[PDB]
Amino acid sequence: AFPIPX
Repeated sequence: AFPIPX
């Protein structure tokens, strides 16, 4: 989930 590359 942006800004999380997961």
